[PDB]
Amino acid sequence: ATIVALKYPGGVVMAGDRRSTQGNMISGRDVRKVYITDDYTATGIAGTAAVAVEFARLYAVELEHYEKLEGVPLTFAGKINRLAIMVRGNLLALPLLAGYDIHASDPQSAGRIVSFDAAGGWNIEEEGYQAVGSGSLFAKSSMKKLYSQVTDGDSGLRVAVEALYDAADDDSATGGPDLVRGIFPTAVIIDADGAVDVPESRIAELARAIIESRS
Amino acid sequence: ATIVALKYPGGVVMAGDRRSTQGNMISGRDVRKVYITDDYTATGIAGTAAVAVEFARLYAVELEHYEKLEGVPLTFAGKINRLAIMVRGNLLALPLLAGYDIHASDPQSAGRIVSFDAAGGWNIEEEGYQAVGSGSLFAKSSMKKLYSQVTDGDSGLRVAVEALYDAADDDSATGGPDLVRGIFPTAVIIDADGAVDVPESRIAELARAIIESRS
Amino acid sequence: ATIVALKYPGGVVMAGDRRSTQGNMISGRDVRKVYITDDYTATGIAGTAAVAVEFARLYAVELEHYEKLEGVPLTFAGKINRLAIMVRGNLLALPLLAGYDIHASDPQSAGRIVSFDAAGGWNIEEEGYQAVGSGSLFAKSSMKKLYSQVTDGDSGLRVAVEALYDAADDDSATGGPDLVRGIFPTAVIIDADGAVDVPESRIAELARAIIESRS
Amino acid sequence: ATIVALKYPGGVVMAGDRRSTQGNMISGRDVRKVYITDDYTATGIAGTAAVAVEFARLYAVELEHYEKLEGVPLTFAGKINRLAIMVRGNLLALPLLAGYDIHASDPQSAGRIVSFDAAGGWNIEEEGYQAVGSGSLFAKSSMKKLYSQVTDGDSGLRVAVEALYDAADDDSATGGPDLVRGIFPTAVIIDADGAVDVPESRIAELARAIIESRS
Amino acid sequence: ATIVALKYPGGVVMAGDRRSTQGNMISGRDVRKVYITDDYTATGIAGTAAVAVEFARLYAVELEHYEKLEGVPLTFAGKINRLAIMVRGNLLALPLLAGYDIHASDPQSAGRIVSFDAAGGWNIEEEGYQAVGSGSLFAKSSMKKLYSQVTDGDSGLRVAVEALYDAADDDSATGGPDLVRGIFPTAVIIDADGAVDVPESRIAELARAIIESRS
Amino acid sequence: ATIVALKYPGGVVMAGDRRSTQGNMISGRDVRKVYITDDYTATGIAGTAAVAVEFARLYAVELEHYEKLEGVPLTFAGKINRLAIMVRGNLLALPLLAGYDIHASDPQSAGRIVSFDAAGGWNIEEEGYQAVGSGSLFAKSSMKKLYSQVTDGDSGLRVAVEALYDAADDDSATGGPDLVRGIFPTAVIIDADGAVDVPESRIAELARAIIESRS
Amino acid sequence: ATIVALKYPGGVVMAGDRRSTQGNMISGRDVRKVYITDDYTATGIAGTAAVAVEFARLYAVELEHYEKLEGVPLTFAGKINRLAIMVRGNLLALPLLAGYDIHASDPQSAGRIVSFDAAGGWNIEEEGYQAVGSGSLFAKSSMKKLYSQVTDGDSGLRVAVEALYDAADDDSATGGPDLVRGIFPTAVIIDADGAVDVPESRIAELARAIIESRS
Amino acid sequence: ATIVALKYPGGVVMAGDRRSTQGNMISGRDVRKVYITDDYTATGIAGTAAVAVEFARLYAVELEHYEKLEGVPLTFAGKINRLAIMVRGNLLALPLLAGYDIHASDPQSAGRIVSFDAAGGWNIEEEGYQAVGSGSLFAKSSMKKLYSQVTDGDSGLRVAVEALYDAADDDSATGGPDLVRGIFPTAVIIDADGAVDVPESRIAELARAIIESRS
Amino acid sequence: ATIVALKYPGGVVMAGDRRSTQGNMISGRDVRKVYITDDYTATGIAGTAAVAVEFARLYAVELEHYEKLEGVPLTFAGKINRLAIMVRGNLLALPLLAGYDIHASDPQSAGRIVSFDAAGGWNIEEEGYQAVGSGSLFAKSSMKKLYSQVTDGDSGLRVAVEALYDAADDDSATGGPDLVRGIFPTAVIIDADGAVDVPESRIAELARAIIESRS
Repeated sequence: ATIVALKYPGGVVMAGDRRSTQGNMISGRDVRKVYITDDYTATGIAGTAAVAVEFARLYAVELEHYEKLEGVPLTFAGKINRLAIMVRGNLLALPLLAGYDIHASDPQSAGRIVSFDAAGGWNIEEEGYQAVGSGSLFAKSSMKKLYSQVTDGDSGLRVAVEALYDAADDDSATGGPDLVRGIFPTAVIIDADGAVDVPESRIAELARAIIESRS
Repeated sequence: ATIVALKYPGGVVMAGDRRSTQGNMISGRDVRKVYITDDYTATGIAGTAAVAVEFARLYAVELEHYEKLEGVPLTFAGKINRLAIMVRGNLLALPLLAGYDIHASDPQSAGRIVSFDAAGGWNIEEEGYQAVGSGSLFAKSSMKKLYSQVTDGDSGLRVAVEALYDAADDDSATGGPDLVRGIFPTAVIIDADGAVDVPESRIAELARAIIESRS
Repeated sequence: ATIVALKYPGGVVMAGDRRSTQGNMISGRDVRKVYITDDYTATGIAGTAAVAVEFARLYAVELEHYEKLEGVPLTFAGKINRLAIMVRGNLLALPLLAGYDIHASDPQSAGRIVSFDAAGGWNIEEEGYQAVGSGSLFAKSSMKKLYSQVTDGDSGLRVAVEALYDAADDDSATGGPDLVRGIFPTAVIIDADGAVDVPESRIAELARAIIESRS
Repeated sequence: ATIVALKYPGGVVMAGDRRSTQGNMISGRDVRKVYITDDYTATGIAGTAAVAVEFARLYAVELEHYEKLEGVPLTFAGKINRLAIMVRGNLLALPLLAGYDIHASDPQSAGRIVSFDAAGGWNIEEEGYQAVGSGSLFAKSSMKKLYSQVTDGDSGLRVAVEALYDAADDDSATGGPDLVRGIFPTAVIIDADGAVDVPESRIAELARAIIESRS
Repeated sequence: ATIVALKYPGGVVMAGDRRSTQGNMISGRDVRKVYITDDYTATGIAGTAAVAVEFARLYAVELEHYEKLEGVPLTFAGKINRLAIMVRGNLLALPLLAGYDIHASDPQSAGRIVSFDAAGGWNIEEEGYQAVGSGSLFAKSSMKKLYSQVTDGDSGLRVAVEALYDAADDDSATGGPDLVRGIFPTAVIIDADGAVDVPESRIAELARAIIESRS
Repeated sequence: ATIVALKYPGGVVMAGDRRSTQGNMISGRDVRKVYITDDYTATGIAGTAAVAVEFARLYAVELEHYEKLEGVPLTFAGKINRLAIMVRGNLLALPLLAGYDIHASDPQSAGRIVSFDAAGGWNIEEEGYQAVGSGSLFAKSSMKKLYSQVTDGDSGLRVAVEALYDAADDDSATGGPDLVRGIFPTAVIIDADGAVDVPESRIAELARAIIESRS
Repeated sequence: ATIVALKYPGGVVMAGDRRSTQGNMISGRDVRKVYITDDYTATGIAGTAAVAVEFARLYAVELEHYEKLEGVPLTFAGKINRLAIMVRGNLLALPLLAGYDIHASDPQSAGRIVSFDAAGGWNIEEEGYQAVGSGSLFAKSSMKKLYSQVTDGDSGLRVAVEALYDAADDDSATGGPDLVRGIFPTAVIIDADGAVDVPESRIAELARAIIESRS
Repeated sequence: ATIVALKYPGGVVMAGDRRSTQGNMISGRDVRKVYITDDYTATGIAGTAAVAVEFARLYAVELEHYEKLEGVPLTFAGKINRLAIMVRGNLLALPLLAGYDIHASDPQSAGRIVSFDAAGGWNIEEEGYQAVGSGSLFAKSSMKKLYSQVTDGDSGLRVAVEALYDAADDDSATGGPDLVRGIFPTAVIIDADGAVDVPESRIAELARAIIESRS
Repeated sequence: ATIVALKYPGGVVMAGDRRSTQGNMISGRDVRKVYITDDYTATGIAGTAAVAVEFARLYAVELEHYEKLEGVPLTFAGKINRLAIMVRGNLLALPLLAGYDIHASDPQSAGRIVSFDAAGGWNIEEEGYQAVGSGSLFAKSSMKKLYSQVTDGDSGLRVAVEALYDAADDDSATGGPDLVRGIFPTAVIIDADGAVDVPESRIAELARAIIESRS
């Protein structure tokens, strides 16, 4: 499994693969690993569907509990602090966080990426892209060369899909586009208007274009 | 990796995949695992290309040494005896042997399949098909249902390619047809006229037909 | 032991074998491993009769306690949540859940199958069939080829019995139809009218027909 | 696997099952475990076909080497001595030996059964029957009650087949009569005229009669 | 030690041996291992006299406590549930339970046998006989052949004594009839009129008849 | 197993039991553990029949080789020296040696008993009796009280049989007189005229008399 | 150390040795190991004086506490139950209990002997004698032959002293009569009139007579 | 350390870094890891200078010994066979081989790359580029995107230097261009005219251009 | 076991006990542990009779071999050198050596005692007495007080017997005078006329006198 997040002017994009395996045997085919936990925040865990969905549900419940109790949503700094408490208490796969900062001075530079290390410490990415999972190295090396082509949301989505394809090309634990069954990776786009899921047809067309170009 | 061999009236077919990995990382893309070691005998080892090619070279050298020394090729019973000595001396992956018995009373029932267990003991298959490797179980379960359709060499080749596809569908260590790079599994057909390699275009067309049917 | 569940238009079917062993010695001959725990829900545990019956009794008591306390039966989403709490608390063999969703928009697509992994996480099957136990791989590989013939309840029952037969054919820990003692596998069918046990004579006739066809 | 040998007036009978497994998975279906190594001697090893056939071949070669060198066949006492040397050198499964003593004073009491323990020591049976393998206990307990019915070769063969059936009934590693595939146990009868293999039709009829009686 | 229980029309019988040893040395000669814990229920533990008598005393105290508190004896289903709680709490040798169901629809089919596995799970026997202990296998194999002769209480008692004799014949940890000291196995018969101990003279005569027949 | 040897005026007697077991299961019923290896010497090994018979054969071959080479039998001191070399080379059960010294000054005090310890050192008994095996302690304690009644060969034989009975009474690994099958212990008597085997009828009558007296 | 207790008509006797050692070095010379804990009950522990005296003191305090609280002495069945609770709580050497049952129907058969195994379970002796300690086997084997001579208290005392002498003769950890220092074993006799200590002169005379007879 | 080799039309290029470390401490600054061992063959070992230089010297001595003995240089197939013998004998770091095949039918497709796995098996690269060492993954991922720009020797050299820079950017064990000390990576170019070392000024200019472009 | 040697004017005396045990059980009663290996030399090993007698035989054979080869007996210095070679080669119990030096300048000071440590090094005693074995400490402490009374051979013998008695009084592994069986310790006296064994009656009288004095 591999989850990739990269920043573009005016927002941030997130995507993940759809494969879960027990060693050398394929366990699932349409595993969803990216979820929307808030109006301006999405999370992703590289692992089984159950762990990721439980983590997303717990984070959403915590955020909504604070929101209902105090009547105001938490600041982005406070959102990261609560997430790290949950990660430390659990310990395991580590989560990836991407969101939008609506209180930032510059709207064009408001997208954020947060990563947690093995020890549970959180770091804020400054290179504009981050990948986690087994194929994280290949995806990051691909984004290193492909990040110069990102200028808007569509370019960022294309680059993320290409990074996922490159990661799946070199890792057997990551699944590539399934053009026989029709199962493509899921993506989430967060901007000033909020976090929205990308429709499967645009994902499908981008994957088909990348596959045709690679031939 | 998975190597499948099945018997058809008047001969026998053998095929193998083209993937080698170090755990979760793909190492090779066009690995050849089936070789022709005699005029009426082919062998296959599920593993790296180097081990398989060295084993095939050693077996061919031994057979040719006996042939040149005594002026007559060994009997099929004597060929199996020498192979088991080589397997026992080495110990590891285990080989698969398929050949044609030209001294058999019935030419239509002359194809043979030989398998070696972990302890090194050899067994002669009587069910008409055999598969070895990590995806051997899935391939054998597929041939269990698909063996009723085998009536000639082409039907056997189609069934073998379908078995390889089914094995690759459930195992991440076995590679399926590569329709982007153009790398398809290798096959060997042995009949009364001798062992011959199958051209890559017929392999390609059968793989394409199977993929289209599966969609 | 092997428990197989597959979906058909308008419902879902579940079946299991009748063998329990201590290693290489047969312990029981008429072990029941599928139980009805609710009007629209059945469960199955691959193991001894005592563990399965205790699990079914506990689940039924929990469901009935909530039903009597709140006056309304739990939703299907809430039923899975309570079951996962019980599985996590115990840890062991893992359960298989099949039920009918009466609140679904499409009645023809209301059957559900739920599986729990080793870590205790629950997953909802989307491929239409699922098998658990020691012979799960063979049963799943058989259903992979036989699922195209399922169009109603009787077809699904035939396919499930054939899958159980194929699983018992390759595994020594799973028992096949006993035509001398008269012990055949047990099956449960859940539809819009509720969960009902299948009579032993229809099971017997289907097993006899399959055995005759295999000869 | 289980090999049973019992004495009848004027000879001795030997039989074995046709199942080989790797733990809980069935490996073979028509494994032969009883072989004729001399004109008045047969042997049987509970295990894989390769080990048993190699042991029989080695024993036959040794016996024939002595026979050709000295011009006279070895005495029965000398045959056991050479066999124990081979067993000790190897060490593992242990062999079972049955033969006819043509130099005995009483022709009716000439059948012999020899067993080797774990330490490699040989013992001559005096209770008239002996069983080795995983299901040896059940077979011996069955022969304990069924030995009173043995009065000739046919009665002994029936009792041996019934003992094999009883052993397979309680052990999952021993295979019973296959009335679908048509694979029945192999038997060898040794008398004053020499050791002969029993035809498969008489085996089949006895198995069918026993199965019908058990119903 | 070995405890055997078998069902006959209108009741059930239970018997056990009278030997306790510390490895290869005999410790006791007249150990009693079967006790009456209720008007329609008896239990037996294969082990030392102290453990069995303490278990029987505890079970009787629990049953009588419930009987005095609620004024009505427990149902047979409730009696098994309380016994399993005691077995689980202790963990060891495992108990054997035999009793009469006075609320059953058919009086002739009211005898019950309950067995507990190593994990502590309880199972209800359906084959009509059950044996526990070190010589359980031999006793069960003997009852397999001798169960066709059971038609009343006396026939069942004879078959149970013969099973105990056969178990003691092959196991050194089980004691046979002592015709020098005069110590014979103890038996308990439960019918519609209640559980009663069998007098030692009928046990003695049956043992003497069996010994004479075996000579 | 237990082997007992005691001295009487003018000779020495030796006897052993007829039981061999693998732990708690009886392996043999008529095991012979005492053999005659010379005209004035017998040996006995507590263990399986194969080890004892091989040891006796080797000792006899060594003695006969020296006798044929030098033309004169070895002295009793030289016989013990060669036996200790064989015991040390092997290392295991330890042997017991009893013989007659024809060169002794006093014919009435010529019987000898030799015992080997765990370290392999040999000792000459001076208390007049010695027992080896698992039940050696009970047999020796019985002979301690019963040695005052030995005045000739028949008295010594009776005392030896009684010692064997007492040893079997307290040890489960030693077999007592079998009055159903008719298997009684074997005995050897060595005097000035040589070593002779005792007929089974005198053994049988002495065992029957002892059993009757014990009742 | 060895403690021996045997029953005679109308009572019971108990005796023990006077040696305590730390391995191969003698620690004490006049250790007392038998104590009177009640009017009709005595106990003995094979070990150091401190442990035995503390155990006797605790048992006496418990018995007297119940006697003073309820005004009536405990029944013999209740006395054993309290003792087993003390033994189980401690866990070690195991105690030996001998007493008189004044409520028994037959006064001549009122003596009782109770033994505790390693697991802490109590057993009531029925063979009339029991010995515990390191030399228990020799003492029991001696009493086996010497029990036929017991007809009154004096005969039982003589037999007990002889058993102690025989146990000390074969065990280095048990001390025999000291005719230089004047230290002889201690004995306790319990009858209908109560438990009384035997004077040292009668012990001394019996030991001297036994020693003279043995010479 | 990282060694990269890639093929261009009419030849092949090889390059390596100049860093050797003991864990986290830098050991060397100008380590040479690529050597010319023949007129048409160069080798490279990722490790210390001593091991690489000894390996190159041994390979050159072996090749020259065969050349002088037989008067003709070895074929490319024979050169690989001798190298694998040396690798197997040593076992450790694994070598990388690049050379020119002058007997190939197509001069433009004559460059060869050979890699040895951990087990010592040799493989011939078909993807046109190969990298070994600690930073091999990053270098290979960089060449994956940069291989489309290779059309001649200079383009291949630029791509190799860029791959080395990318590998050093992500790995702390690989050294990048030293613009203060003046130490740049070493490169070897093999073509139809033979293997030649690249001058340090062209390496320096390419490194400077890449660094300027990256800024 | 304990062996004591002490010097008196004009010679030296040596004595040892007659007990051999396996832990807490007595093995022998008349074990001899002191032997005469030369005309002026005796040795003693604390252990089993077999080891001591074999050591004495080997030493005597070596001494006699040198004596016959060279025609002159070895010097006392050369005798110790050969003994140490034998001790070192064996490695275990350690020997004690006592002898007479006939070439000494002072005949009254010619007795010698040699001791070997655990490492095998030999030392010559200068305190006039030495004891080895388990009870060596007690014997040495007794001789420390009793050495002032030694003035001739008889006084030394009395002191040695008293030391043995004191050693046996405190150690359970050493046997004291047996006044019932008549087994007393063995002693050897070496003087100018040679080494001679002490008759058993003088040993007996000295032991009786010591025992009477101790009372």
